[PDB]
Amino acid sequence: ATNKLCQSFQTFNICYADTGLLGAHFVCDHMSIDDMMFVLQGQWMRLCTSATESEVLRGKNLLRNALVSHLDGTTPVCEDIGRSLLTYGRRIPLAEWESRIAEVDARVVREVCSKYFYDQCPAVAGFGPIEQLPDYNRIRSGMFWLRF
Amino acid sequence: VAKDVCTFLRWAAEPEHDHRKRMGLKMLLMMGLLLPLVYAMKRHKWSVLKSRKLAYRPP
Repeated sequence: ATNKLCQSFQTFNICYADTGLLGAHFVCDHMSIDDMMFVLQGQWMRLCTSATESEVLRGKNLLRNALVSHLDGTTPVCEDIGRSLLTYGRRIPLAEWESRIAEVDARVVREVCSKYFYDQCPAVAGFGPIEQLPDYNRIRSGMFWLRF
Repeated sequence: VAKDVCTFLRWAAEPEHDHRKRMGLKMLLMMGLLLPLVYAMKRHKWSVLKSRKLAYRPP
């Protein structure tokens, strides 16, 4: 926001059966792609190596709030029933989600993130004025820190 | 007598001879190790580019 790096971004975690896509999408100025990548990958590394209790508490609280208010009215609830039965084999009640969320502390976020993010080869897709979009080797080297 | 004195005069002119050659062997071996390793590191990094395919897709 302060440096006007991007116009937008989101983290995602797309789930499929035995696999998925965990990362982020961003839309930015043609001169900002390298900087966006650097800050984004920097965040991945910081969570892997050194996530704090209070910020994980914030993340927990976001997620608690996210899935409690998404299931508002009959359509989203109907869909949650429909798809949960396909994917999990059951509807997972909100009380169970809460138990899984309370279980997560700073130590967990580190260990879990390090599994999927740290020193792992990503998939990159770029479209548009992508002259700046970092070289794959530079992106891949951006998946570790020389300290931890 | 000539063979011996020459061997001495060789050492006179070049005392380093034996050390020099000891270093030579150790250099040849380390280079034997490091050159293909550094060459492998090279091909590894460059493999992103060696593999790549291009496609031209005008509207």
